[PDB]
Amino acid sequence: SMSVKKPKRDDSKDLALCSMILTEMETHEDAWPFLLPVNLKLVPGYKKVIKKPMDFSTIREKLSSGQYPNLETFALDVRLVFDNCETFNEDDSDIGRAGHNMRKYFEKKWTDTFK
Repeated sequence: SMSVKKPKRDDSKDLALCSMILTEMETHEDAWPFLLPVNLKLVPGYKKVIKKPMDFSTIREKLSSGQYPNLETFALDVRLVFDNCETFNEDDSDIGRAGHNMRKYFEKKWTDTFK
């Protein structure tokens, strides 16, 4: 509350560390469905159904331009990529499997880097 603060967690490396995680997601072999924004002209249903499209390239641009106020808003966008994927893709599809794999991969890196 006012004039009553928990001890200050060192957040000075978060930016660099989120960039590293994101590089690791970018270079994973199952990243291909997620690297670029879904083409809303060419994929029927996507525009209407997915209210907040997100992709790795869009996260990278936001990250690089100081549009994440903190590491939680970064994790929310990453998770959004996978939540969108689950919304639109059957579990038993290449893309559906890709999303589950990437989510797992991300969640481990996140925990190992920050928790």
